[PDB]
Amino acid sequence: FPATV
Amino acid sequence: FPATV
Amino acid sequence: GAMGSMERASLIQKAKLAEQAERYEDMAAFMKGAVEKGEELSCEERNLLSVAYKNVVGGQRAAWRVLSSIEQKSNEEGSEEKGPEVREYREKVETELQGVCDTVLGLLDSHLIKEAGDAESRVFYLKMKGDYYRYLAEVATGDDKKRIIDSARSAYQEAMDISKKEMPPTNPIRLGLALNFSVFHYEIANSPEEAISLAKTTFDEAMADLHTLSEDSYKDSTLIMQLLRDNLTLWT
Amino acid sequence: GAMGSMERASLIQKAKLAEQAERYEDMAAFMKGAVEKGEELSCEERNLLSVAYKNVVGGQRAAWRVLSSIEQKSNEEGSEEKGPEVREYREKVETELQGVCDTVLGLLDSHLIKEAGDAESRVFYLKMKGDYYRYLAEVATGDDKKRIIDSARSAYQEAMDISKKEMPPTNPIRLGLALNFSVFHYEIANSPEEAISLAKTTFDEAMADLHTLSEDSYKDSTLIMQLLRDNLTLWT
Ligand SMILES: *CC(=O)NCC1CCN(C(=O)C2(Nc3ccc(Cl)cc3)CCC(F)(F)CC2)CC1
Ligand SMILES: *CC(=O)NCC1CCN(C(=O)C2(Nc3ccc(Cl)cc3)CCC(F)(F)CC2)CC1
Ligand SMILES: [Mg+2]
Ligand SMILES: [Mg+2]
Ligand SMILES: [Mg+2]
Ligand SMILES: [Mg+2]
Ligand SMILES: [Mg+2]
Ligand SMILES: [Mg+2]
Repeated sequence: FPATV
Repeated sequence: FPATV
Repeated sequence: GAMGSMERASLIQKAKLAEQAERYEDMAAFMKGAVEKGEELSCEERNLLSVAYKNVVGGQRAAWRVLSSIEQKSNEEGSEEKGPEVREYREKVETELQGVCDTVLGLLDSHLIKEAGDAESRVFYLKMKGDYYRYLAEVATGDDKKRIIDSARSAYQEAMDISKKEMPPTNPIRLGLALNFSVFHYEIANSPEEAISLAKTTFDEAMADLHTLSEDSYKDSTLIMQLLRDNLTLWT
Repeated sequence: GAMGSMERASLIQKAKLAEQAERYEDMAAFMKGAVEKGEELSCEERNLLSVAYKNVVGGQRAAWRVLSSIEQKSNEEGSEEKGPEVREYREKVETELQGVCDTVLGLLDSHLIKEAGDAESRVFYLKMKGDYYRYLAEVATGDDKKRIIDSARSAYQEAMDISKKEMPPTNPIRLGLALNFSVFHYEIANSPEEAISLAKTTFDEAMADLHTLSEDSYKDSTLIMQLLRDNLTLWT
């Protein structure tokens, strides 16, 4: 899963 | 801390 | 609300303790109480709010994905019928997730966003609004799925417009917003090209502004730039 | 109870799903519902029950220790007064922990232990009784602390007596009981010599019986033997 902040 | 199961 | 009798400062103190104890549900409840005092939030307090709910919903999303995968496998050819339990439990987790999202969206709507006039606060809250509509979109399957997706898009877009006018390209909030909006494009809006273009342009424009920064600001900006690069590597 | 309307088999199915999703609070609630159906538990079901509550109370104990350490630091010379919040929040976590312990002890008392006639089930439940009184003892400071400690000791001792009569020295339940009772001696009863003697004798008697075991039983027994050795290394 892609990076989010 | 010591091992417990 | 159960936190109505506790001092604002005590709720903030306890949110910090809850974070140290990795008690994110408690952290979120404390911060909800603090927001409901009605005063605007400082930067640090906005961070506590976001960290708390990110961690609560993050755990719910991970659980939902596990359950959804089991459910999908159950609907494959040759899979033995095991009754309604997998769907029921996925639905239970889903409903709890939607509840948390609705709670956060409710705090933003009543009345954090409307009182947020500085770019840094308003962008931060609008990013959160996009994020929690995105989480709703991840689990949406019905009549409103398009409207939920559009709500996320609209919140992100307003945040992007303010960020580009008011913040430098290295600002961590601007960077984090762009990171997440890019993920929205890739994962929710079926727009991988838009996702990749946004991540690349954001990275490159930040790179060009690093020279203006102190060592500590450089560290903050480059950490999020690396997340942009990580996603680009995943997607290309 | 909220699980009263759900089938026993569905509760067990959902406990297994909750475990896969790392939703241990849900897992524990499902298993409580299953116990309250009134039927005895199979081995697998006893394991689900224990895993669920071990994980819930384990997280509460870790949080309590973080908070207790902060509280102790606040009571040191030269520490600035920060008000009642640290004590209050430690108390909140403590009360929730005690509640979980009381719930487990209640299931054991009504009516798991009394219906458990086979050595493997009765020892398993008595070990759990010792464990949850031990967790109560970890946070006890009042008039009843001695009685709580003695309740843990008594439950462990009855389990040990049955285990030694009825189970081989490599049996994993016998081993796990001895591991935990040894920790009780070291951490709760201020009896490090008893702790060390128990761990050593248990290890050595198991070693001597490994020759009787299949490969799979050998693997199970030696894993817990290594935990005994790990504790002995910590304590010597
Ligand atoms: C009040 C305010 O301006 N907050 C922005 C901070 C938040 C923390 N931060 C970060 O770089 C990390 N988190 C983050 C969260 C949200 C947004 Cl919009 C950007 C950045 C800190 C934790 C992390 F995991 F390393 C990700 C970045 C600085 C900006
Ligand atoms: C029904 C029954 O007989 N259960 C005993 C099993 C439990 C699992 N097991 C183990 O060796 C581990 N857990 C454990 C738990 C409680 C007791 Cl009394 C002994 C052992 C499996 C997980 C672990 F983390 F690796 C520790 C040992 C076999 C015996
Ligand atoms: Mg006040
Ligand atoms: Mg639903
Ligand atoms: Mg654009
Ligand atoms: Mg029935
Ligand atoms: Mg107390
Ligand atoms: Mg003895």
